[PDB]
Amino acid sequence: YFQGMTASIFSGVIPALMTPCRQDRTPDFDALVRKGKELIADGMSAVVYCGSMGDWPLLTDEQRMEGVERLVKAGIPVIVGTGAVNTASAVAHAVHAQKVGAKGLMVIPRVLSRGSVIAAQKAHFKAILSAAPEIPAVIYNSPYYGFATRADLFFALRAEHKNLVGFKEFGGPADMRYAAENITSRDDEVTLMIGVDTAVVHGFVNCGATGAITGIGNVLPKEVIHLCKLSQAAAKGDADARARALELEQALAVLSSFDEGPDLVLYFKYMMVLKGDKEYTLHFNETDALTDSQRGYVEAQFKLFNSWYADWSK
Amino acid sequence: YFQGMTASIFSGVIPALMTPCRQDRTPDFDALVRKGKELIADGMSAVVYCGSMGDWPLLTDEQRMEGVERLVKAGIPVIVGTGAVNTASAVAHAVHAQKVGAKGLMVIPRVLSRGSVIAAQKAHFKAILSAAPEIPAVIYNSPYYGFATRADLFFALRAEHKNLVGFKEFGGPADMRYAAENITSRDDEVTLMIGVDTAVVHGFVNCGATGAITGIGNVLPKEVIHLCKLSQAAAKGDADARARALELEQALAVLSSFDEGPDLVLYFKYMMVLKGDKEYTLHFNETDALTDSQRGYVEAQFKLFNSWYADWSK
Amino acid sequence: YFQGMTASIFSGVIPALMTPCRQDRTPDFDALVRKGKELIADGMSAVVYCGSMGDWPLLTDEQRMEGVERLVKAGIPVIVGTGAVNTASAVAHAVHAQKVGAKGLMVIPRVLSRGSVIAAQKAHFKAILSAAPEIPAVIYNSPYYGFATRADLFFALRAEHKNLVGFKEFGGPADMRYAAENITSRDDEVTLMIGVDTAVVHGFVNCGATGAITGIGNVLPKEVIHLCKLSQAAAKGDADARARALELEQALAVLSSFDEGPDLVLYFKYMMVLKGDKEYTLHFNETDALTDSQRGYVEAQFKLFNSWYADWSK
Amino acid sequence: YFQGMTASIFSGVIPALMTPCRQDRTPDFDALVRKGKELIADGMSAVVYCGSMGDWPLLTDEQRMEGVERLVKAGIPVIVGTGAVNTASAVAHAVHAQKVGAKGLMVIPRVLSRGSVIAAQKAHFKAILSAAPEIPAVIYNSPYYGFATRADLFFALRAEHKNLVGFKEFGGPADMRYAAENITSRDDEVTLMIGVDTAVVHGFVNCGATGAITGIGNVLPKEVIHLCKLSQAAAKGDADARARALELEQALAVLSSFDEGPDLVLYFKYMMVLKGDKEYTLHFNETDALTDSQRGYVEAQFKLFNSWYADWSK
Amino acid sequence: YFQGMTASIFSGVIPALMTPCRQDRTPDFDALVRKGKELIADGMSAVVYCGSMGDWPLLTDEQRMEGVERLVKAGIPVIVGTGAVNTASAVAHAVHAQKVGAKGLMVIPRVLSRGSVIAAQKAHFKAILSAAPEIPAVIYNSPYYGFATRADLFFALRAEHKNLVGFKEFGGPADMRYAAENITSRDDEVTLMIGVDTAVVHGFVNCGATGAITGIGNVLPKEVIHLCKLSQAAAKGDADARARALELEQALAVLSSFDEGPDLVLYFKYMMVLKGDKEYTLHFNETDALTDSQRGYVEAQFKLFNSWYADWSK
Amino acid sequence: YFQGMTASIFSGVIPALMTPCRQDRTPDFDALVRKGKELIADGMSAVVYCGSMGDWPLLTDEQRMEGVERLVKAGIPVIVGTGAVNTASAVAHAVHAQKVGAKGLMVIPRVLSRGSVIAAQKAHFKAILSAAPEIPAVIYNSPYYGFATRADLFFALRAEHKNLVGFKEFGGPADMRYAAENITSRDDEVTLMIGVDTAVVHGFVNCGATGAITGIGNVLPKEVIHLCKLSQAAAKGDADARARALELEQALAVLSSFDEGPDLVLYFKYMMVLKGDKEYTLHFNETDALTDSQRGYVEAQFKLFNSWYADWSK
Ligand SMILES: [Mg+2]
Ligand SMILES: [Mg+2]
Ligand SMILES: [Mg+2]
Ligand SMILES: [Mg+2]
Ligand SMILES: [Mg+2]
Ligand SMILES: [Mg+2]
Ligand SMILES: [Mg+2]
Ligand SMILES: [Mg+2]
Ligand SMILES: [Mg+2]
Ligand SMILES: [Mg+2]
Ligand SMILES: [Mg+2]
Ligand SMILES: [Mg+2]
Repeated sequence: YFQGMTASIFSGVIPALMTPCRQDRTPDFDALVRKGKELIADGMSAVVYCGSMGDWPLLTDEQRMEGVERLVKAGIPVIVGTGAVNTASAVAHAVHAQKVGAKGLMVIPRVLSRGSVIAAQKAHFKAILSAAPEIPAVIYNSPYYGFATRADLFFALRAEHKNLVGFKEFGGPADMRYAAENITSRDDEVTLMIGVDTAVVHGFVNCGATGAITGIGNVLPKEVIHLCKLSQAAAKGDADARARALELEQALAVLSSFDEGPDLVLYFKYMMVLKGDKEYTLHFNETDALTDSQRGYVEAQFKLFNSWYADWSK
Repeated sequence: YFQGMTASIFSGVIPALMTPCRQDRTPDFDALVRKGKELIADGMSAVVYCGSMGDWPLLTDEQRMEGVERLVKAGIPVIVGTGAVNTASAVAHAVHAQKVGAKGLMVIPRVLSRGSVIAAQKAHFKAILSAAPEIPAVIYNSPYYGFATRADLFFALRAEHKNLVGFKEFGGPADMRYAAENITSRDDEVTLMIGVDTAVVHGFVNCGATGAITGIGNVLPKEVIHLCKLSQAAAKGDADARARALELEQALAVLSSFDEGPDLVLYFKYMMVLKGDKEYTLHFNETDALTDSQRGYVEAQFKLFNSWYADWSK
Repeated sequence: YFQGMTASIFSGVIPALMTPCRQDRTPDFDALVRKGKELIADGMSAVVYCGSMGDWPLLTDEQRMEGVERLVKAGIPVIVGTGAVNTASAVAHAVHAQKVGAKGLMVIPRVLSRGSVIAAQKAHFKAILSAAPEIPAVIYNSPYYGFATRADLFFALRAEHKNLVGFKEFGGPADMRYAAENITSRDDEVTLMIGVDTAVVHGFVNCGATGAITGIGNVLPKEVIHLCKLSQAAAKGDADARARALELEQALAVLSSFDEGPDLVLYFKYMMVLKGDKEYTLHFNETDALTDSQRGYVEAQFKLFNSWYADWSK
Repeated sequence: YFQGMTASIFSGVIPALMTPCRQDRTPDFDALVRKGKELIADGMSAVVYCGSMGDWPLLTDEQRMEGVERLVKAGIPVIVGTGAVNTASAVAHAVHAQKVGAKGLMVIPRVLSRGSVIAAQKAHFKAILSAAPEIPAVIYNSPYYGFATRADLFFALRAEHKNLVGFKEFGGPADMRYAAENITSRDDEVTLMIGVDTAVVHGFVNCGATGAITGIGNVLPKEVIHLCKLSQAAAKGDADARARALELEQALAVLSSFDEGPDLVLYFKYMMVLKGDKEYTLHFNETDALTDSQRGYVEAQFKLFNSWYADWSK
Repeated sequence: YFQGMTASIFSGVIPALMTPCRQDRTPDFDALVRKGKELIADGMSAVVYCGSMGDWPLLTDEQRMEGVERLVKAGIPVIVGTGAVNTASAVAHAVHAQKVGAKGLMVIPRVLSRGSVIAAQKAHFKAILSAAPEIPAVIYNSPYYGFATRADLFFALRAEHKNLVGFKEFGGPADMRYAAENITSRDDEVTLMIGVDTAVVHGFVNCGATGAITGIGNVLPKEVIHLCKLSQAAAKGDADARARALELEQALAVLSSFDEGPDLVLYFKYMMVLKGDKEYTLHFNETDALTDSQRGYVEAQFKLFNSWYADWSK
Repeated sequence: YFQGMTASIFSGVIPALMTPCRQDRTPDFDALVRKGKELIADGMSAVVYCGSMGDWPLLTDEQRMEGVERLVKAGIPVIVGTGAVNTASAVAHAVHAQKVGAKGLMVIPRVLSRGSVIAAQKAHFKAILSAAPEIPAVIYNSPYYGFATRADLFFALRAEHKNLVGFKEFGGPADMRYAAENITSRDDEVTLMIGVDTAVVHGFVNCGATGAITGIGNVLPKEVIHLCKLSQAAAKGDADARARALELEQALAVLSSFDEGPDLVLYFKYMMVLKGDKEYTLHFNETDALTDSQRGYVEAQFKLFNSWYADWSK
């Protein structure tokens, strides 16, 4: 067992953090650290930085690494996102993760060049995995990449890279089932992570997931934790917990579905604003903004969810 | 605000009326008016005539306008359907609607000629909208037409046509979400209408709809109203109402699904017959009829729904 | 044999005529008759009126019948299009065709109401076929209608309706193959008609077609006739004719492809204008018009085709 | 009525039996008979042998017929599966079924040669049906076969073959709806059978099914029977039964979904093993086996279902 | 090199033989041998027996092996088809092939049970390959099987089975390109075989194929050989040969396309009949027959091809 | 007219240059400039740098700008590619293009963040266009981006950005037709560019293209120029040129098709190597390499094309 005696960095409820943007459009790292600390205190187990929720394409590799360092310095368990323009850059994020003392590695597929090519993905994964060989790793899988990591690739990688311990799935319930049935269900150290906000109950109950990366949990941490706890109890055969998890998931479905689309950072930042956190007002691109109707729509759905939850929870 | 002080013609529960057919296959307008009056008295807010439920392709433009006049004369709030073989005919339905004192306009896409062409749809909508500029209007959207009205078109039309106040969606939950997110959720006079019998809870709860056009509500008015009232309460955050709305919707799903297919008039007329309204026995085409198995199937599903509802409702 | 001793109305090259529109937007029937007479004189065998090329949805049933009468009175062999808003109207076009002395009937599927329902299409076809039992008939088949007439339906109809002698196919080469293999290749009176401008060589050579309805042949009658004659010779095993037919078809492909889309009347009218026939300038809907780029594009493709043909033909 | 006074062989809950495999990889018929007897005693109404659950492709026609005979000799009502490499072999299974005294016939489409050809399927069905004209028959319908039996074929067959009394559907809820609406809902002797483990509630409640063939019911007979009884009560309008049926179906969904895929025999045998029936350890092909992860996954889902059911059921 | 000094059994033009059927519907092996001898004498290099062209599903394993033996005894180089109901039966065809002295092995994917499962296909291929380890082998690839052999599988098999020397592709030009680019183009003993009648020019010219299995070449051996010789010359950069190959392929396309569909044996037998070989009149299933229209269609296309070729060839 | 008196930078044949990689994996700019100079001397009109052919994702923004400067300094007309990780970076490429004296701008859609969102693409295009307002610009359109620039967007941009003069299309013949019909065929300064190696004849002849960006033209400049010259002559109605262009295009089709897939840089570099230019041996990622079979396949297709062309060209 790679992590030995310590509880896995890939278990529990883990927010993918947004990167607060100043008026000058540079990242507010004090605010990032504060939010990170707050979310751990609410019951989250770790954070992910800097992933797509954190606006990685819009920040330099150096900005991201400064962020990671600040979060790690502050005592927050960090899983480092390695999304990058090229392999060399992904690799440098992983080197830095190990150097700085991050607790985990999120290994993202190659983009922009040969993205569909399985042999190129294998070499890219291997480059990243061997760059931080002491840091436990998950592979991120998603239909977005034009490519799917299957059992044969996963285990070929794991044969050479013992730090590969998990699989994070973004795609639908069917893709999750495939991963649970064929990759993550041996009696071993390999675990499945839920990787989209809309697949919580399916992941915990039907797929034996042990952890979940959350976008909406930045905004509704207590409520998302409550869902995961119901799901976990349901996964032990608790009938009442299963029924309650399904209702809470249904109520949370609209707001969670923003995670599935291209505007997830715009939608989740604006919800942070509605919760009163005005550091989430601006975007790194000056012209990126929800429209009037989009705003109206989130406002109504956020109001409806909080009203529902207040009623349902007692 | 276009309608000013009066409650919107596009709110509440609105049946699309069927046109009763005599033995000589001409329309029974006394029966249409009687049914209209009855449905308003059951709690419906307005009616639609003459739409696809009313067999518009099978009736002359003149027959339809006689119908509209009778309904309007009788005190029933009428939303006029403008479905037509060509723009000139659609336009004449709209002129007549304004002349006669109808309360609303359902603006249907061009058919048969250039149906997929967005520029032609724009000109057609504009022709209809400006034909009845004093009558509040909704655009009907449906995958049937080979074409989708998007936010950019809707608002370009609205810039020139202030009577355009609503959007009615027939397509799936995804198409409804798009309309709610991008068209109907500004803090303005623009509202979303549910436009298929199977999308009630999603429309009210998830999409902020304010009204619903109903086919099955001709047959089960009290029960469909009950669903809409549960949904409306659910949309305010009532947990118990949400759970009850989902069960009633599930129970009503088979019968409502007849609205989605090509035989909706055959299925809904025959249900009217089973409820005891024998003016709904015949069709305008002599050869149009449910088959023996189709009849058996509606009979069993109608029996099952009424039995279920009697049990569930107390 | 239904037509007995006379050559089939469904053989040869047959234009679907456009309906010239006056400044007052009413049909110019003198111009329609003149064009009809001209096209027969160029080598066409018959005409179709009033089909989708003739703007049927935009004209009243009465306007169409006046047109048909004028063409028939003038000595032009006419195949009557029965496209209509309903069965009763289709039926009245067929009654009128027989009354007036038209030579053939194009039987169009039911639209707008139950269009996908095979049983309803059967009853509609039967209604039309028995309305003009003395007039030889073809069924029009197209993916547009949401429905396909298959061998079993065709032959069930033919068992009761001996005037059904042909099958006209608009869909792709695959749909044509199905019709040739399973419907039209018995040693009988049943023939296949080419029903889209882009399928000439395939229809004659690969599918044993005996006639072709043409849109672009209104504009380029000599050149389309030349293609059909090459194809006919190719269908007898002439190697040189086959090679020449393929080159002419390739050269004609862009211009012919306008037949496949929603703007065919706009594109073919404008080509008539470019050929110098200014009676084809206007459309029945005032707002229907090719855009500036569309015009530029037809102008360039028309120039290129005529230049090519002048060079290629000697 | 073909079966006259006796209750239909196609009603109730009917397992498709697996064929236990010895160490020498020959079938254990004592074990098959014992399991059959046990399942009837648990409340099952009949069995199916030898279908795809019974590994038909892996056993000789003679092995299958020995099995059928043993089950019939033991007093178990048997529906004989006629899946075969060719029509002649299918026919010999049907001759043998009638000879031996089997109570029903499952008529499987032609495979391997002309599988998509409706005319060939008709002749094949007719061959099988007339081979055992005294034995009540159902046609098996499935997207697997590249082909669908529609109402017109079903009833053309039934006109000549009065022993055809039922329709078994494997495909989705939509395919079941089509069969219920158009084939099985006349007031006649014709019934619908549920033919995939995942469509129980839909089949009984929404489609008027009267019987269900089950794979998972070999393993969880009491629990599957409990679902069918809830569904049957729900189909009479019992609101409480409907709600309970939906929860039990949801809980059973993962395990039932193994029926939908290519590994159903591997998954259901291994569950039999986990229930303690070690005669289900081996497969006819030596190399056919669940992987380590697949095993882990069934183990966890089986544990979770039993835990859930123990809690939910009181 | 596995075949050492001898020319590969997988090069040249190779008919998949049909099995002539007597009046008693048993195979006519004298006629099979005679046809085989004739085709070798016309320039074919080998034959395939018993594949789908030979009606394998309709014949017992023993009938097939008798056929193979007769062909081998007569001096004809035979590639044995291993299509079968199960692995054990496929394996026995391969054992028999080696025993009897067949020159090659066509390795067909598992059907009917686990057909889509790559791991099961691997084990099946391995079973067959090791059953006849002295006989050179190709793997048959086709979209029919619900499964594709990719480079990784091919080469994993080849590492353990040195008799695997070729790849036969039935699917489209794209699937052929994949095989040429990734499997068959190393400077090694591994060759690509064309495996559908419609892909000859693409296979030889664009994909570096070295041999072709032919259905229509049973009927038109000289003409198919002529195409392959043009293609082979084209593949060496001969411009004139390339242009001629494309014309002959186009002329042969309709007749060759019968190979792509479910009726290939019906279509190719009937062509054998039209060529005057009346041993090809009947089918193993009494009810399998081309319809009247299908017959008419082949008759016309066969006439047209022979007429064309007589003209084109001088 | 934006470019005034000078010939458009977007006409003629324009290679997208590859970036030669040293043993230390840094770019060889001397070699890039030399190749650029050579290609202009062979008849190319301009070059594109740094696009996807130039490995843009693998090079820093600074490396790219050094390249652009070197090419511009050397007298080569350069169209600058603006593909980038974010808008700010795209913008800096455009600022630099104008500063340095590049002759044109290739405007690439936003990637990685909001790629499918049309409103975000509009703002991105506007940012780039206004960054280099003096430099003539084309928008690159491709299905890759999850998004299509349509006529309405193009012309809305052009209303504010007079330097937008062209449209470059990568997608299929259908997407090219749409652009020719609706965007580029007004009598204005707006031109269509061919943007994939496989669409040359269609672009020039059928779509009125005036220029072509080429990948394979780096390798076969004379032969690609010869195709474009035939196509240009064909576009003036030259019959002989049209026939010759089609044969040369067919011969070049395999090699050109490498442009359509993910390995285009690997395939085109290796062809440069086969032509004897060994500066194209290595890749920026050490592990990126054609496989043995891929190499074999390009070697055979390159040999076949040169042999064919030597024969065909006299
Ligand atoms: Mg990456
Ligand atoms: Mg595990
Ligand atoms: Mg309309
Ligand atoms: Mg609004
Ligand atoms: Mg019609
Ligand atoms: Mg015929
Ligand atoms: Mg069978
Ligand atoms: Mg029945
Ligand atoms: Mg096999
Ligand atoms: Mg090789
Ligand atoms: Mg970009
Ligand atoms: Mg222009």
